[PDB]
Amino acid sequence: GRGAKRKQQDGGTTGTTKKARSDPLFSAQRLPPHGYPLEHPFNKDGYRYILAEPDPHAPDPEKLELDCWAGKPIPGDLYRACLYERVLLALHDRAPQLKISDDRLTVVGEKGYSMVRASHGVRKGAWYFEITVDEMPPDTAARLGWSQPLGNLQAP
DNA sequence: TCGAGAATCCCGGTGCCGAGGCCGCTCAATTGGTCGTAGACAGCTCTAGCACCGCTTAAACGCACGTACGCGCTGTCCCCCGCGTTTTAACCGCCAAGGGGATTACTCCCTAGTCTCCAGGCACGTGTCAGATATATACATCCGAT
Repeated sequence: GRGAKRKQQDGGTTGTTKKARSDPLFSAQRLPPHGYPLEHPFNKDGYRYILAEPDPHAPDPEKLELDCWAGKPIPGDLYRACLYERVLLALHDRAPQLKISDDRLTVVGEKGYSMVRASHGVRKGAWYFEITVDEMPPDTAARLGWSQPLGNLQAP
């Protein structure tokens, strides 16, 4: 009856394993260390993992004690890790090697190549915006421009 | 080859007394001469470790072998320990004291040092016997016979 936790820890057989790998310097995210609005950019380019907008699930996996998420999930009212009005870049489709401020204004890269994408599309209207390059040390490429989510977040 | 339970590591999260650094106030470490001297240089004397060889034999060399036991294996059985319990004084922190350990001051007396002469203990002969050396023997022991 205690094998369910081991199955959940090893990885199970539900597709991708339950053992995250984001080994570059990942910061500016994953603030609340509990079951709340969270995010995990993954090593594998193209993995977006988020917990905001929660959901219940079916209880009683292996006739253990009744889980609290049976029909009445626990509530949550705290920090949510995203932005609505105009996403300053993003917090979901990113690489786990980018350092951003708490207010999400500055972007600091890794020892190697890195990028940040956004989460807002443009179809009509004026979007005359700016990227103020605070500083650029030698051997630090600073190419900027629009791209697509299909783009590999670590590819040049 | 795989779980349940059981432990340890670490992330906070917080409160506290020990290493630290500054100020103030000493006491012994230099500096410079000064004075006596211990050892360094060169010479000469003597004596023995070394190179050398001769001849003799006690002992090392190496084979032969027959068995004593070191070792692997078995079985055995018994008691050390881990788990649990009840049981209790080491440890903590608090009191109070008197006594004696460390410090001050002092007078006094034991001793380093000098000078003094004489006597006894090591270098050096010299006579002499205690025990090693080789011979013959009663005896206790390993081995072999029953």
